[PDB]
Amino acid sequence: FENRVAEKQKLFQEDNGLPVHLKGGATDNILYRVTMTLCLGGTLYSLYCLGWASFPHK
Amino acid sequence: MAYPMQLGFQDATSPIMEELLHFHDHTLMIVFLISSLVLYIISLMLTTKLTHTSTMDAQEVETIWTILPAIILILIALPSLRILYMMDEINNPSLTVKTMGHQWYWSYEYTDYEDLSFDSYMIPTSELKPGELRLLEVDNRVVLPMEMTIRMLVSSEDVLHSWAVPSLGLKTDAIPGRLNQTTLMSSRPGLYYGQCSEICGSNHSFMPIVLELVPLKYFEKWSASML
Amino acid sequence: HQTHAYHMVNPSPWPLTGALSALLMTSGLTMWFHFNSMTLLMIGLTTNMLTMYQWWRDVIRESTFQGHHTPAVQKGLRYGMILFIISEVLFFTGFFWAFYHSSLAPTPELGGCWPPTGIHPLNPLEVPLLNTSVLLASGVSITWAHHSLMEGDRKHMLQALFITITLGVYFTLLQASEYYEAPFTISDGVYGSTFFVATGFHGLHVIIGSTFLIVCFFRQLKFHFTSNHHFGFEAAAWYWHFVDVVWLFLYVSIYWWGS
Amino acid sequence: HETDEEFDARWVTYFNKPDIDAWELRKGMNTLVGYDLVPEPKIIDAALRACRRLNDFASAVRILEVVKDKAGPHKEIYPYVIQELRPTLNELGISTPEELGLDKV
Amino acid sequence: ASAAKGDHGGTGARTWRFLTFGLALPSVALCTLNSWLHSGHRERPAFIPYHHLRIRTKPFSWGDGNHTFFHNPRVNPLPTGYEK
Amino acid sequence: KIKNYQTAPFDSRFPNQNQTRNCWQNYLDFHRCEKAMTAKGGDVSVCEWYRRVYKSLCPISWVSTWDDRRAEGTFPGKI
Amino acid sequence: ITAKPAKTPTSPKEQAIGLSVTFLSFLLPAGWVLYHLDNYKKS
Amino acid sequence: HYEEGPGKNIPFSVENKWRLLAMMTLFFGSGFAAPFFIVRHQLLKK
Amino acid sequence: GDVEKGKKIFVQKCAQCHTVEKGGKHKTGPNLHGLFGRKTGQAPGFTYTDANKNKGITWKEETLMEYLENPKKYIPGTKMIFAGIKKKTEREDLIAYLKKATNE
Amino acid sequence: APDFHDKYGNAVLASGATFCVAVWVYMATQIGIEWNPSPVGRVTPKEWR
Amino acid sequence: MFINRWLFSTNHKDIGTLYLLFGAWAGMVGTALSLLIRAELGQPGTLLGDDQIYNVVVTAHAFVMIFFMVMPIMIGGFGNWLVPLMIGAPDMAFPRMNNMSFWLLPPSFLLLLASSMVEAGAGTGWTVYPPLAGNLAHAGASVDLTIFSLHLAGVSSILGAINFITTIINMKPPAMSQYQTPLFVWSVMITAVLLLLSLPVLAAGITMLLTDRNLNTTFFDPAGGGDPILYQHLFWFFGHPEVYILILPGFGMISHIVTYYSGKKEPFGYMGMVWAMMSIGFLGFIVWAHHMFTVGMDVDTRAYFTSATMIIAIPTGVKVFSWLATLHGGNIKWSPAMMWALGFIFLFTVGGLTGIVLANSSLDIVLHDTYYVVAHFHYVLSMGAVFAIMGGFVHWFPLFSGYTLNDTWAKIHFAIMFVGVNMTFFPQHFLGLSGMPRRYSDYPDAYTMWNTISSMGSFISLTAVMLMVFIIWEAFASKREVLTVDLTTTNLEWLNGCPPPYHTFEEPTYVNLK
Amino acid sequence: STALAKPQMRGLLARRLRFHIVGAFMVSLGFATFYKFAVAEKRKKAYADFYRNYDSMKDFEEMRKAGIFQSAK
Amino acid sequence: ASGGGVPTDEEQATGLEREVMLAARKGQDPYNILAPKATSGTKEDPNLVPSITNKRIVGCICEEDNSTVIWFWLHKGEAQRCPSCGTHYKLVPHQLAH
Amino acid sequence: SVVKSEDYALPSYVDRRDYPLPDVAHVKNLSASQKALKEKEKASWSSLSIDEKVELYRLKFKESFAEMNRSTNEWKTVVGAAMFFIGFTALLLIWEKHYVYGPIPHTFEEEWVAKQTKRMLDMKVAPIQGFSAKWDYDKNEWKK
Ligand code: HEA
Ligand SMILES: CCCCC/C=C\C/C=C/C/C=C\C/C=C\CCCC(=O)O[C@H](COC(=O)CCCCCCCCCCCCCCCCC)COP(=O)(O)OCCN
Ligand SMILES: CCCCCCCCCCO[C@@H]1O[C@H](CO)[C@@H](O[C@H]2O[C@H](CO)[C@@H](O)[C@H](O)[C@H]2O)[C@H](O)[C@H]1O
Ligand code: CUA
Ligand SMILES: [O-][O-]
Ligand SMILES: [Cu+2]
Ligand SMILES: [Mg+2]
Ligand code: NA
Ligand code: NA
Ligand SMILES: [Zn+2]
Repeated sequence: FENRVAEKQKLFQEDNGLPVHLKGGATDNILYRVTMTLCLGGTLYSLYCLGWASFPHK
Repeated sequence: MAYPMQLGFQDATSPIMEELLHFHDHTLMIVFLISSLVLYIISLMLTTKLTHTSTMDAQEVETIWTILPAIILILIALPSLRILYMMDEINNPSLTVKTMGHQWYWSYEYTDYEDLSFDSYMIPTSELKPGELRLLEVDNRVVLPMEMTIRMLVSSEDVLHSWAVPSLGLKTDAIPGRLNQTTLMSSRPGLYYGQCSEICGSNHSFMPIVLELVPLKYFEKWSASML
Repeated sequence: HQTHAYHMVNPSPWPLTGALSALLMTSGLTMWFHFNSMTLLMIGLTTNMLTMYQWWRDVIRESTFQGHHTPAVQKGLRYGMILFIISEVLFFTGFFWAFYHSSLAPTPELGGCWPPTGIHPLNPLEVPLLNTSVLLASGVSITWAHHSLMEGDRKHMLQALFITITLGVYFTLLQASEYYEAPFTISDGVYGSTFFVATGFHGLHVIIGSTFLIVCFFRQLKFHFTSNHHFGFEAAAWYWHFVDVVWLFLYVSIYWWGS
Repeated sequence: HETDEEFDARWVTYFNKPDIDAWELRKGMNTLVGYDLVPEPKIIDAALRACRRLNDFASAVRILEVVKDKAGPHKEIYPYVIQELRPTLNELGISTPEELGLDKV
Repeated sequence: ASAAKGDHGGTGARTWRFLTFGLALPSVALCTLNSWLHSGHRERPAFIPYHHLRIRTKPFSWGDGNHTFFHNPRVNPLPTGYEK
Repeated sequence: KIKNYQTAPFDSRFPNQNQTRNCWQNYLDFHRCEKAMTAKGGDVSVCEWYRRVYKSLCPISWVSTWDDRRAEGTFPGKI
Repeated sequence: ITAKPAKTPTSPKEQAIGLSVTFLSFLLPAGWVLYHLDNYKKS
Repeated sequence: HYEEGPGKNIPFSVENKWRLLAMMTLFFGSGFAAPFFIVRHQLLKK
Repeated sequence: GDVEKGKKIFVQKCAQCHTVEKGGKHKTGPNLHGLFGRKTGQAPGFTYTDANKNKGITWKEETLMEYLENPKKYIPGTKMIFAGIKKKTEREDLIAYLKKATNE
Repeated sequence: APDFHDKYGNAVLASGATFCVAVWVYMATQIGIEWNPSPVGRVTPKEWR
Repeated sequence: MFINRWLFSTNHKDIGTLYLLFGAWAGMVGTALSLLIRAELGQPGTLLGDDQIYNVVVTAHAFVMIFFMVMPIMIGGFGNWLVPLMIGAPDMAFPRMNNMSFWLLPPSFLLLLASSMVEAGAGTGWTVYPPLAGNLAHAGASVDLTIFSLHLAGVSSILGAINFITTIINMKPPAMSQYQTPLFVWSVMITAVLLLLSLPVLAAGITMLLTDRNLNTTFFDPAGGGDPILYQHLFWFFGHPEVYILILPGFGMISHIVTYYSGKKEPFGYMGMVWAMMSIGFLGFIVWAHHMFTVGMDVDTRAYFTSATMIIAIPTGVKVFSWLATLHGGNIKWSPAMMWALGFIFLFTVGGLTGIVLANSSLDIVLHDTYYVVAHFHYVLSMGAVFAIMGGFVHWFPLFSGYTLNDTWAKIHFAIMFVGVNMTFFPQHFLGLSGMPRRYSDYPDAYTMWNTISSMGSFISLTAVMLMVFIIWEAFASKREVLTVDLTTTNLEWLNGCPPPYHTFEEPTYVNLK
Repeated sequence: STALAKPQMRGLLARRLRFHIVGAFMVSLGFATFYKFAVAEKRKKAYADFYRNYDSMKDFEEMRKAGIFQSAK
Repeated sequence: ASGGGVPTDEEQATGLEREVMLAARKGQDPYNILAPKATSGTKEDPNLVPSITNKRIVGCICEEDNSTVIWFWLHKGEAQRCPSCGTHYKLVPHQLAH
Repeated sequence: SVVKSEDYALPSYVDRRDYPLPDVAHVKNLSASQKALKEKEKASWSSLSIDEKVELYRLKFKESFAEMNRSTNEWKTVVGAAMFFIGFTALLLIWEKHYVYGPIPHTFEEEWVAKQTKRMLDMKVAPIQGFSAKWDYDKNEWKK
């Protein structure tokens, strides 16, 4: 392994206005989008499961 | 039992409940002394145009208002603890009666001599006989001899309940797997009511306790007739 | 431009995703327990991992890559980790309380004795003794890793951290195996309850602590730590020590004294 | 702790400083009215004379108001203070709040 | 105690490494041997349907609802006894 | 022989509100006594006092559960 | 505390509107449910 | 950057007092209503 | 046994989950008109467990004596939640009440 | 200049207290609320057996 | 823009505003639940159904007022808004973790409202005792949803505790010692230490309840050798510190309000106030079993718990007398906030004294599980904690918003609430003395008059709450922007204007060591 | 026309507090006995007079004749 | 028994951490990590209060161990005085942009 | 005055009994005759008229002590408005009695109460102070 921390410091200090969670590049965007879709889809699914469990149908 | 517009405790039916009335009078007098002193002092602080807004020295007046409360607390604790220990002292009962809480009724077992047991259910409102008390009467009362030291043992066969009779100063939780003991001694014959005192589900409000205190000789006949 | 030394964090989505994953895991355990379904639960564990990954990733970017961890910021993190460990100690204290309450006053359903009738405790001198020597040895090897790092020695830091992780893994497989061989189960009354819940939460904390050490090992491979600035490593060592001490209390209380 | 006399003397000295500035005049008065007392005429006399060296007529009238205010419901104190200040009020041409109709609500 | 030890005239990594290889790992090796000796299959207890054990107040949420999570057929009887 | 029995006396081993163990100890004492008497061919009526005390103190459903469990071979206390 | 004059003064009549609307938002929905209690109580 | 100052440091608009009234009404009124509707849900079950 | 004693026991312990009359609707548990001389799990249009459906005993005084003492012992898997009636004499009276009442 | 309190304070006080009293007396006495007061000095006990 | 600001916040002021909005909405939920309780009791008979649906309401009332109303408002709302500003810090220590403490509460509250929607609800009491809360007497998901709701609120507050302690210890100006921080800062720090230590124990206990309900453990089930009373120990070891947690930040606010509206630069006896709060936080850990005096504990244990509980009156009396000594000699301004604080002082005192009556295990036998306990805790919560919150809200609302309230309306609001809460809870002393039990949907006829009066009281407090909404509306509707605030030299939170900019103290304060 | 006398000008708030704090005590202690004599002492005497010649058997015979007991007609 | 490979702060510290580090070596405190020591506080010897802008908030602990701190804005230009004890403060340029 | 937005940081004016000399003068911008009057103020105050003196006082201070201390009629509005709102509450209590509450139980009917009272007296409910103590058993009436 070689010490490549100076390169990363340069990338994360670049003056492009990006918040830290997106500053790594397009991969950050994808991961962010996956996480937020699963959390939001999941929360909607949990609301669905609430409504279902809220009535009896037997 | 309680009666309409009542302010304080139900009349004492046991010497220990009498002790608790006097101790509550002693404590409430103190509560009234402290609460009125605070209200008077607040009024005093708020009714003058004179001011003093510079720094005030806090090490002299602070002693009094630390030490006088401590003394007051001991004046409460001393008679409070006398009574706690009185209630715990050895008594020698002449009878032991068990009660089991259920959802939602009480059973009683008197098993010193015979296998006597029965259930005790609230009288529904629509079945009260004229002059009977809503939510308080039961079909089978807890018949007990008056003027006798009785060991009550309390448990449950399902959830927590709590067996209480305010007149006698009693409240003992009913915990499945556990056998809690309290002592009962009525100075008088009569009918003495109480109500389940631990939330136990749908009909918590609807599983009361009624003691029927009568001379030993009547208690005997009634026991025999209940077998 | 600020003239204090503290870190103004960029607005971040991970708190909201962390919160939502907690909703999904909890409502997911509900569905698994009552509606025979693992779906919500697996979504929530997924989002929970994704959230932890990106959150701590971002803390690494902020500190190693961006230089925000001034001594004042680092001191704050010291406090935060010490307070978090304190709260984990009080969490275990509840399980020890439960253990001692049940074992000091055994009820009649148990036969009025401890261990209960029908319970054959593990021998505290067999695998539990080995687990003990494994966690203790790992306290020694992590302290070697710390000193190597302060003295600037990359290779011995990595060897020592590697040994420490290997012992945590060894403990974890010893424990998994002892769980499989134990002739009592979690449903074997209050003995099985206190035993598996207390040592199970401990097992989980060993897996967490070992994973934190693995993160430190990878950050070290990538040269993140300087010989003077390596708070991720110290937090993981304090947590590792906390994990070792709880085991000592388990081993004395539950394996030795309660056998 | 000091005597009443020594407290009063320190305050008289404070306001008598020839080149007292406006900040010091304000600080002295706002400090002094925080105490549990109505200031002696000799202190108020020195503060009014400071207002004169500072060409500040309005603050002189305000100082007389605050003396009345410090006395709260003890209504005999302010007429006594005014009496004692009369020769200074006349020398400096200071009108009292009453003479200016500033006591009317 | 001290144990039998010695040092504070020098540099820490070297000592902690000495402790790791000279005391800590030898200890783990001895306990490992000690286990890989004083082990071997304890005979299975003998079933008694005790009511404080094999508690079932709700089915578990996996399998057929009646097996514990690390169920071992050799040593963990079900409420009705050992299986298969 | 020492009847007159009104109820179980105060027992200084169990002086507190929780009486669970007083019931249990007397229940065990009765059954241990009676097993030992039959084993050693002896009396059994010497066990009576313990039966009176447990019967006084013990909820009927406890006694009856413990009795079913002894007949089942699942009583957890040593007799 | 002192303040500037109200940028958009709310007159007595507008207060009466705001008060009324606020009270009705609490009272009508609850009032509706409590009025129809016995309908649900039909098991 | 974000707007600053009175009426700008909040997640709801106070530009129009009548829109504001409607929002506050739905906000507080929904929290106040919710337990009556849940009691009703439970009564309608049996 | 004693019918009106058995009436009280039925009101307090069973009426809440059972009705007795010809007609009377299924509540938590099946209606009971015509119980005696007859097989188990046969009340028209009630959903039994398979334990109660497939029990294969005939209700009469004798089989009700055993079952009411301990329902889940007699019918393992039962959905009837009821501990049971310990007293022989109370079981006799409840049965004598049900003998009369479940048949006009 | 008189303020709101100067102009309307007497009227708010008079009308508010009049309204408050009238509506509370009315609610307490005219619509069948069961107060369950004490029977003492008021009820004639009657045979119940 | 909106999403970055309000969902992704790392700013202490906006996160405090979020907590205040959440706590205000939860207070509406709590209030409705309190009216449903008092409607059920407001005449003899059954209004709703039996005790199951009644106690689902009583249990939610309590969880909502405590976990979603009082703690979020006091600690999340006033704590986040005020603590950084009072120590000249640029934000909290962990500004992104602070945002997670907030966002855990909506899902916690959703779980609570799911508990009440499925099955028949968790009609357990807010203490959640087994076996009533176990899987036979409360089969199905409700109580597990309730447990999970408590786990999330617990995590939210533990991480909030870590953030406040680390912020208050580490982020003061370097010359400012702990003995130079305001009493409100102290009060939040001490509350934080109580949260930090008490919530994990609650967490261990409700996890054991979850595993008894779903994994066949038997911590609390006698059949496996467990003990229902072990759950009560664990619960109350959290639950007594929990009541000090609900009041301590209120004590801090009251010291600020009483000082401010007395025209003083500081509270009387500052070091005595710090000592009293530290003494109260410590003693609040060693008294929990006074919630268990009827469970069957030995007499010596009951004697110890009686005595240790009373001792807490001494440091608390020092705070009440020090507030009076603060008023002494003040230039009293009768603002609405001061009126809240004076009502707090007297009414909290009354509630603390009935707590001392309850501390005596001998008398508590007859008062336990009766309305006398309910009277006690509503005097210290529905007057105490709530009055300190309303006093703090009226006092600081122009700082947070930039706009002033109409003071006449706010005084009107105080008067109505004062009458309502006293009419509601005062008669509950008589009901408790005379034997009326807690958690009852109906009562023997003799208890009619006081129940009737108490329910009428609850409607007057409703009218106050409605009026409060209108008053906040009027303020935002009128837009009177703050000009001058007095006493800024001893109230640093005001010195950046109203509202302060999004970033404050970007340049820290200068403080000499001297 | 005759000077006004010099009045007391110092410690006016403190003088006020020292005068009134005595009364605060007396009114609150003051109530003193009131609860004590009007409520407590009356209670002690009520229980002592009730039981001084109480006849528990005559009390029971009265209740029995009134038909109140399940155990005793 | 040893070799190297671990970077130092001097080689690898960056951003504000590095600025604080380099400034500490020169005895400088641009990010306000240390408490300043008071001067005699007279008009002739005022406390010098660095600011990067035209005003800064001062807290004055007027006597040692006061629990009450007196706060006020100090403005660019002529020295101002604590309103409680009168000690003098004067704003001076930051330097601070270093 | 183009002092408005950095203004919170500037010294400001307050009328308060306990801070008689505020940090700034009330009037910020003077007219010509007010400036002439400030210059005249540097000479003997005896040469100033009453009106000039009041003017100098009003340049420096907004309200006199007597103004800032005046009592107001606010309590009338506050007490009367509180009573109005508590009276409105009774309207709600009327509606709830009329439309939420059904039948009170039959045990509150006058005949039930007459018989229940006798039975309470026959069992001597609270015979020491609370209830039956108030019954005269000899004369068979309530005690006077
Ligand atoms: C704000 C919340 C709060 C606070 C601060 C307190 C404070 C105290 N409480 Fe309370 N309490 C609760 C909320 C709180 N309580 C709740 C919610 C419950 C019920 C839980 C449940 O079951 O659901 C409860 C229950 C509870 C019980 C259990 C009763 C029972 O269930 O049977 C007891 C018993 O000791 C108790 C006592 C006390 C005491 C001694 C104090 C002390 O801290 C009070 C100290 C204050 C003073 C004494 C007044 C000021 C002092 C002076 C003016 C000095 C002079 C005074 C004297 C010399 C006496 N409380
Ligand atoms: C190998 C050692 C490492 C341990 C990790 C192992 C895997 C499971 C997950 C661990 C999570 C930790 C503890 C949760 C409690 C129960 C698990 C205890 C440890 C364990 O794994 O116990 C097993 C049973 O597990 C079971 O039920 C398994 C059921 C899993 C259900 C999870 C329940 C989730 C509980 C909620 C946790 C809430 C946390 C609260 C947060 C704090 C808030 C501040 C033992 O197996 P057995 O066959 O019964 O006996 C062995 C006989 N041969
Ligand atoms: C616990 C706190 C809650 C206190 C609430 C008390 C306040 C009451 C407010 C009014 O509520 C309304 O009352 C009407 C009746 O007055 C209802 O109409 C009902 O009655 C009308 C007339 O009888 C019918 O016309 C309607 O169709 C029928 O819904 C209407 O739905 C309901 O919104
Ligand atoms: Cu049984 Cu409550
Ligand atoms: O709780 O007090
Ligand atoms: Cu407590
Ligand atoms: Mg209880
Ligand atoms: Na280090
Ligand atoms: Na009701
Ligand atoms: Zn100073």
